[PDB]
Amino acid sequence: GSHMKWFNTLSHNRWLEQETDRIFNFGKNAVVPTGFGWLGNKGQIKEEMGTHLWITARMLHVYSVAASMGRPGAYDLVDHGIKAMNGALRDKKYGGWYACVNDQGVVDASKQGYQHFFALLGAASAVTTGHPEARKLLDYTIEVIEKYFWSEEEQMCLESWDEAFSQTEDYRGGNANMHAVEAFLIVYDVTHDKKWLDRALRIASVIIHDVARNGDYRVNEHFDSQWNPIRDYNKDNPAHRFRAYGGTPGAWIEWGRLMLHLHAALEARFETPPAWLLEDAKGLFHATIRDAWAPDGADGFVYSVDWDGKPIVRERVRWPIVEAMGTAYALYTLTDDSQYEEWYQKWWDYCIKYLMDYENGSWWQELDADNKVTTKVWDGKQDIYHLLHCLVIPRLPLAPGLAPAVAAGLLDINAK
Amino acid sequence: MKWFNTLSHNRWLEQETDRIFNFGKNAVVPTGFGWLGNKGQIKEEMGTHLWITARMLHVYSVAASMGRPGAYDLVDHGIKAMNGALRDKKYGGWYACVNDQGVVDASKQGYQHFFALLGAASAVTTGHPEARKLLDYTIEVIEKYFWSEEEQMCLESWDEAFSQTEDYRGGNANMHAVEAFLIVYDVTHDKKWLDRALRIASVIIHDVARNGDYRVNEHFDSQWNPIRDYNKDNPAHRFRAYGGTPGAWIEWGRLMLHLHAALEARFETPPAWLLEDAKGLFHATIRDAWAPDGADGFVYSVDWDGKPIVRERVRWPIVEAMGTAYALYTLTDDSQYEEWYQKWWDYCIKYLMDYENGSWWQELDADNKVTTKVWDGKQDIYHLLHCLVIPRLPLAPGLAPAVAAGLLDINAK
Amino acid sequence: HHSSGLVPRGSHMKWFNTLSHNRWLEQETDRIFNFGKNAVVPTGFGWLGNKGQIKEEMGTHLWITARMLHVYSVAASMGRPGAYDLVDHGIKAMNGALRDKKYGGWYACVNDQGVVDASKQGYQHFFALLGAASAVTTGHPEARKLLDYTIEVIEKYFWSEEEQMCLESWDEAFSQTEDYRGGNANMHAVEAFLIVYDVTHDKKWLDRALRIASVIIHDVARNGDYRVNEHFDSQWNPIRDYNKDNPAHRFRAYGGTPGAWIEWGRLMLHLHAALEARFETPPAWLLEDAKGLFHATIRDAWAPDGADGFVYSVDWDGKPIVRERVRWPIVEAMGTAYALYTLTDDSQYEEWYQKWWDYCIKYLMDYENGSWWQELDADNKVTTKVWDGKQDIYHLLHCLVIPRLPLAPGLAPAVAAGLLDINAK
Amino acid sequence: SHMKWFNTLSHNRWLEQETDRIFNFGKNAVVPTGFGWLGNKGQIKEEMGTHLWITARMLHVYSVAASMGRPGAYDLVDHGIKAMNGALRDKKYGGWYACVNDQGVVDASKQGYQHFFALLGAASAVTTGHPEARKLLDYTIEVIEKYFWSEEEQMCLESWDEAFSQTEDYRGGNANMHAVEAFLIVYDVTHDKKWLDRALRIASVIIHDVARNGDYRVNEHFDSQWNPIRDYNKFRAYGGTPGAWIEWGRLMLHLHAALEARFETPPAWLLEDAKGLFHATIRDAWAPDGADGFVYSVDWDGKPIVRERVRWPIVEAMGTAYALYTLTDDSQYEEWYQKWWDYCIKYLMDYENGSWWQELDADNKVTTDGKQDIYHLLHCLVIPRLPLAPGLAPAVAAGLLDINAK
Ligand SMILES: O=S(=O)(O)C[C@H]1O[C@](O)(CO)[C@@H](O)[C@@H]1O
Ligand SMILES: O=S(=O)(O)C[C@H]1O[C@](O)(CO)[C@@H](O)[C@@H]1O
Ligand SMILES: O=S(=O)(O)C[C@H]1O[C@](O)(CO)[C@@H](O)[C@@H]1O
Ligand SMILES: O=S(=O)(O)C[C@H]1O[C@](O)(CO)[C@@H](O)[C@@H]1O
Repeated sequence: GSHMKWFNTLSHNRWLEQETDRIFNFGKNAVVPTGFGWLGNKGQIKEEMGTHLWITARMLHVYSVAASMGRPGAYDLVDHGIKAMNGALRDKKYGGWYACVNDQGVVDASKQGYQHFFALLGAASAVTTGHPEARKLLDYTIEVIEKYFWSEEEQMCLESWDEAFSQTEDYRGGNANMHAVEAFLIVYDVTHDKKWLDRALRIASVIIHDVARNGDYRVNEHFDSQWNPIRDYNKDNPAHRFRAYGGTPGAWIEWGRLMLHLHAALEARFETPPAWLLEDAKGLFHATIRDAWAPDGADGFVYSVDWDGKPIVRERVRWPIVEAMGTAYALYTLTDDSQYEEWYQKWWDYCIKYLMDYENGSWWQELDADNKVTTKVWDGKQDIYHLLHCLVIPRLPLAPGLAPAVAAGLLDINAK
Repeated sequence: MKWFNTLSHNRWLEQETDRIFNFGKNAVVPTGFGWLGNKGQIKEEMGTHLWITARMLHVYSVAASMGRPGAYDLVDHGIKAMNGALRDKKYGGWYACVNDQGVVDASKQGYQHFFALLGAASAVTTGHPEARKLLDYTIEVIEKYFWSEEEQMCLESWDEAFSQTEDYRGGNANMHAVEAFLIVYDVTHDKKWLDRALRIASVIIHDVARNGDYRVNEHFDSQWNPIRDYNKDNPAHRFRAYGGTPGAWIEWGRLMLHLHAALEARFETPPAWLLEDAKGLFHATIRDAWAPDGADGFVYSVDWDGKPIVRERVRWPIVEAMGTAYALYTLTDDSQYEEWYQKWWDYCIKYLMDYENGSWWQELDADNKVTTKVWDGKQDIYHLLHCLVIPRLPLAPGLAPAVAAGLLDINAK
Repeated sequence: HHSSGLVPRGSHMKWFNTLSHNRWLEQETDRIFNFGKNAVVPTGFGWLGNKGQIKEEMGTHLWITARMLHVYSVAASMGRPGAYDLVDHGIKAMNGALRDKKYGGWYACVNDQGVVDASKQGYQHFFALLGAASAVTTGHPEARKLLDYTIEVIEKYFWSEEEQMCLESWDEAFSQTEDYRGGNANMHAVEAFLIVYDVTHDKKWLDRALRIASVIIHDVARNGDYRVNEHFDSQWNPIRDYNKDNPAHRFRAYGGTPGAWIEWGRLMLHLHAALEARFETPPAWLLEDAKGLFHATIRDAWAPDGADGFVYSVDWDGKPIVRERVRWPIVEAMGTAYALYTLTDDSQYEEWYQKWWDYCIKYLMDYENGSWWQELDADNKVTTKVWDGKQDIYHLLHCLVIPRLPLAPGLAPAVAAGLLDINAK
Repeated sequence: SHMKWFNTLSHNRWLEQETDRIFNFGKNAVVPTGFGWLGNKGQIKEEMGTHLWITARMLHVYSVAASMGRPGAYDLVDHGIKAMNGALRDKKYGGWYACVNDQGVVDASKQGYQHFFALLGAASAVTTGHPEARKLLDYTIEVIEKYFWSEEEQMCLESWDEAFSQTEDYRGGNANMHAVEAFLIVYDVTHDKKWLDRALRIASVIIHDVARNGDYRVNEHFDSQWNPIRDYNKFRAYGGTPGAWIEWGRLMLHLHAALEARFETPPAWLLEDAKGLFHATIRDAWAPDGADGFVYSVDWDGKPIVRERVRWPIVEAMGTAYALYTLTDDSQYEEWYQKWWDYCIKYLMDYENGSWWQELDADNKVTTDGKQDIYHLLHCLVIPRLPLAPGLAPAVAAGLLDINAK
């Protein structure tokens, strides 16, 4: 009919900032002596879940952004995060970080690559605040990543180890490798050591440009030690929180945004990006809508699909649509194609209608196939890190990345 | 009195910038850029110099990003010249000087090769389709012959065939290496270019200059020991003056503040000596070389006691001083730096700016009357961007990248 | 839609919507305004030569007088002292010696002694309409009365309700109309109607503009590979061979005039933008055909003969006939590049704009004698063949002012509404 | 429609570029004793010597140029301050000789109107922060308070002999008007309210009492008891100088704006009388004789006497149009400003020989002593780019150029 304009309007960006403050305030209750706890549906700590590395590292990242946004108390949460990464979570005998601890000791002693890449992101985002211990934490995290999680032999990321780093898992994961790309982008932004961007491009070339593109942009996540897909992985456990059977369309559209951050990093240094970053980001965006948007007679993104693109887990988890909104912004920024803003607007309307929770705080984690609140895949409201991708990313250029851009004063730079 | 970051001052700067861009256009010759005389006509006897051709490529890259019609054509002409008669097809790199008949000076001058690197890196910011290929080639030549991994410093020069390197190491060539490396960093975001820049500055400024009351030693032997008496018999050399060249001291200061700004832009604490030594160089330049002989202006050279030797006021030292005043003001907010900038602007319009014949005079005598002694014509406009465009831009990224990124007047109201 | 003639680029050099480029444009605009001021004569605006002197032998043309009224309306809204006096002079000339007191409308040409050419030229009357509508944006107290009069003349003699198209010309007495229908007159009708719409919001002006474009572009031009047919008989059938014996005509060249093709493109994008400004989805053929015209203009007329520049005319196979580089075609091309960039965000249109700007300063701009050359030979050296002097500055606002403004409302309205550099940083 | 110029960046860019043309013309006036008298080709007329009023005005002009970021301007401020501390300065009796040259004193008289320009020049120079400016202002204030501001009359005196032994048996609107102009800027660089109190008092006597009661025809010539001399001279034209009427209007609006800037309700008569003066100036002096332009003087019936179009009256009219527009938002004031700009480029501006003509005949053709002033031109070139408070030099120094423009 005509173009309703939200992107780069101060009116929309004011609404985003005020929702951002609501989300920052919800996450503050997660402070526990050993790091950040697991928030439930009323913003209370679920003490039985203990202190997870992935949640502690994500909150360190989140409050780095909040601190650069000039929020009192955020810097204290960054300081608390860095103390936790130097304290109870840190394995003093073998190095790196336990997956989960509590006041009594270690709950899960395993060394999870997924969670270590979030440690790297958290440390790199914390660097943007100039916290005096942030750069030392990043340098240590880099040594752990290069010793145990980045393989020079495979030129890809490993998945996990036992406590003692004696045996690595006979498995390679798209999820851990995707969050490696995310962390590497920010490590690049705070080092300009080229190898971080080279590693990110290489990971995307293998998982997206080779495997995903050849399967109609259905991202394969599960691989053996020779980087062959395991198509049947977790067939008996399809609703796994991190390793769902088949395809996780939320992850496809997230890969898209990350490859546009890579594209934008190359353009920021006056370098023509390879054409496949934008072509594949478009392919992933359109595949996500083709297979996973309202495929079953109601609005929303399903959690998982088979290799034919037919839904398996039909629950609407929060993070897939949040990532979709981030990618819509990134594609709009690089194409000026108004279809991407229309999707962003449609998804915002769905989010306030079904996911946003003004009564109990933050957003619901999970809805059923009719978009009614449920508990099946998940349990509580333990994450706010994804929400910055629909609340803060649309206020920033695509280079440098989220925490660096906010710290460089770039919030609303393109808005009038 | 407020000039820095005012649109009124920056409008005056842009209008003078257009006058300078217009003057340089007449330097176009088939083999690159010629040597302009005092009326902006080509001095054909000087032929086509690599340093002038590379500098004009840089200048018209900035002009093109400023939206000036014709500038991009000059960028195109510059890149063709760097792929044409100046390029040594047998041994690689570039001849120092050519003309329409062939090679005039076949030597491989590091000073001039670092300007080739700056020119190629600035040209990349225009997106000219051959710029990146020229930069990649220039990088290979620099890393093969001019950056020494053994010394972690820049060599000076070679014969045509790259068979023997000069038994000499130079502050001047190493300073213009730092200048080029900053822009290579801005168009690669490969930290090794900034690591090299920091290392060069640590040796020439933080070690030697600081220990001599910030009187920069420029002349070294192959083991990086100072030759204090170098060119005693030829004190007014255009590139290697006897003793200290205070214009170079204050220029080193600005370059170290660009390095500082690059490190802060990626959330890295710059070493404290970049700002401390930039201040030391700025104050030493004023102490020894500003009105040291009973009249305003910066002398060309001083002895190791800081007393003038060549008392002629060459154009580029005061232009560089004005750039450094801006950079120090930007990092300190100390209004003494703006006072110096304003005082130097008043001197420049009174004695150096030439509205009748175009551009600025290259050289004045000890009473600030136009002269010919050290120099001959108006062959440079590259230095003028440091007092005309730099004060309109942040210190990171560098000049050509910042203009191309839309940052002109970003801090002004 | 991709044309030959650009080397692909490694990064985006940004000029459009930069205050640095727009400052360069404004300073060139002031140089052009200053050149036109010497054209003031008692009966209107004279014909300026290569040194900015009046060529008195050419007398006072309606088309030049009406164009200068339009130009100084823009200058007046830009806050230039003296411009409003030239608008006042223009309106007095349109109410004085040029005006036919017996039959109405305006003589084509007068001088201090009387009428030189008494004919009633539609081409020139549509410039009278544009001039009056642009003058309205200044609020000159006689402008609205001049527009109302001009509208009456246009609706009586030049817009045909029967054909739903514009007629070409009449004798002095409006007794017989020319056995000819012209793309050129109809194109400048569209241009004028856009501005009449902007100062009336009487829908019929935009309806008439859309209708004219639907016939000359969407029907005839599109079916001939976007080679605009300009010459028609009274039944609107093409006369393909028109002026075969007089191929270098200043207004009615034999075959196709690619400058006019790319100009049609920009006008259709002003029409598109007028519809979007009132929250109405424009028909898709306005943008599709503007792209077709832009790419056809480059295909047939850009550097077809071993040197840069736009040739004046091509035959129906796209073979150049008049190879001289006249000023206005590349100026219009630059305007259309801006309009297409604004609606597509396709950087190929900015690259063409930048390439054409580089050509203009190299070969057309005349800093020594003033303004720009009117005409170059096939090697881009100054010549005299099609034209004679520097009688026009109206086209130059399309590459100097249009790139500083939104596409709606039109040129004079947008400047008067404070929109200069609204999108620039 | 309204054609919009005021507060548009497009118009203000045209104004700044003309301002630079005017700054460049004045630079040739530098002589060792101060600022010389420029002729019609921008050459020094050496026979005219160094006038106090011209030297003080150029000090003011290059203070504005220096705050505008023009290289060379600050050197001219420094030169101006040195001239006010050198040969112009009476070392024996204090204040400044009216005219000197390289050899010595040409006119030793102590002219009030020229001393108030010395005060304006010193106050404008203070806004540059030149280290000798404040000392020059403090000295100038002492001379003004000793000899030119009368605590007894609460008005300004006109002139004295060299030795300050006898004051002239005359009181003038012109000296008192330029006192108001200087006092406004002294207020802006001291925030001592007494300068604004004195300005309001001067205006209350010359405008609110006498001018208002005579249909806003300002009486300029008074005896020592401040009674009008209507017949005087059957700088001191017989009858009314309408240029001065409209100038008084702008100055009272600067006074109004200074009071509003410190949250003080200005008396209603400042705006009412500025409007009265503006409309009286149009009524009697705009195109009163069959051709465009402002005549120089009129009789007490408002009929022209001296029909020459001098440059400064229309320049001041343009300043007042801006000030009235700023306080009323009445577009009639912008229409007058636009009409006067069109007249100025057509008849006064001289692109061939530089600057503007000083004087035209009754048919607006140039007529027959040079182009010795550029100070008035800032009132139509810079004032329309600034708020009405603080005043011209302070506002530019505070970064307020184009603050209201888009
Ligand atoms: O954010 S949570 O929803 O609590 C955890 C999810 O983050 C992802 O890696 C998405 O990229 C999922 O695999 C996790 O379940
Ligand atoms: O620019 S010129 O004056 O032509 C040359 C000077 O540039 C410098 O390297 C300064 O950075 C001098 O040594 C050259 O003479
Ligand atoms: O502007 S001029 O070159 O003098 C006249 C041209 O304008 C056109 O109508 C193009 O739109 C041509 O037909 C005229 O020759
Ligand atoms: O500026 S000049 O025209 O040279 C001098 C005039 O200034 C006034 O004081 C106007 O306010 C007049 O009395 C002078 O003649």
